[PDB]
Amino acid sequence: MTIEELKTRLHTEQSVCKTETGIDQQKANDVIEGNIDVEDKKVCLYCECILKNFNILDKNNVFKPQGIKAVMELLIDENSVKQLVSDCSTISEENPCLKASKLVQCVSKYKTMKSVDFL
Repeated sequence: MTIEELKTRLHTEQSVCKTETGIDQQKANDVIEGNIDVEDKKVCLYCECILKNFNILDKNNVFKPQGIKAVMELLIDENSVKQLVSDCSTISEENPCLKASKLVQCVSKYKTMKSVDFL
C-alpha cells in the first residue's frame, strides 16, 4: 500500500461515513483536523463508521492492535505505533459510539487525518 493509495482510501471512507451518518461537513472537517466533540452524536457515529471500515474496531467493539498497525504502518513509525496502541487500548467505554469518538481522539494526537494529506 502506497501513501497516495491510503490518502485516497482515507478520503473515500471520510466521504462514505459522512453520507452514512448525515454528519454536517463542518463537524466532519473538525474530526479530520483532530478536534473531536466526543459526545456529539453525529461525531461519534462518523468516528465509529471510520474505525469499523478500517477494521480498527471489530464487530464486537474491540480495539484492534493489528487493525491500527496495518493502517498506521505507512503513516507513523513502530515506536509511535506501540505508544499509540498502549495508550488507546486503555480506553474503556461501554457505549460503542462514545468509545469510537474517544478512540479517534486518542489516535488523532499521534496523527490527524488532515496531516495524512501532507505526506
